[PDB]
Amino acid sequence: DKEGKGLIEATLDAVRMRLRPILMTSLAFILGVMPLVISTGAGSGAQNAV
Amino acid sequence: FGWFNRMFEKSTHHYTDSVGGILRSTGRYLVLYLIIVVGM
Amino acid sequence: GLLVADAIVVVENVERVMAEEGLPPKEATRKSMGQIQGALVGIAMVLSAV
Repeated sequence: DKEGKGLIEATLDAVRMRLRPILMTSLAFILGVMPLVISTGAGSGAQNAV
Repeated sequence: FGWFNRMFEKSTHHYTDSVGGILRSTGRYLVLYLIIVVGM
Repeated sequence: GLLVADAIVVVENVERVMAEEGLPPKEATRKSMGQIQGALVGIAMVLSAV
């Protein structure tokens, strides 16, 4: 649209210069949500299933 | 200094170029995403 | 998790149009939240569906 087109060659040029986020954001999770799954289970049996 | 090397290489040929070679194919992911959806 | 998440995008966005195209300060994110314009705001007008 507003920028230079890419039927197949803009879906690749885009998914190249900012994968960092979608790899470190969906990673700042994983282990920030893991003190729920394990490391606990004593005071909260609900942090497990949450 | 040298750490970014282990992922800057895995971003291009191991990802972006193997990402071309997935709609360079398409085909089978019509049934793989239905073995995944109805399998779910 | 999500409150940590969507902040990262505008933060690393300065690492794009400064470490890539050179130009320094308050312009290296000016036209960057333009690709995340409605992908920042009009998001959970509809991911606020569940």
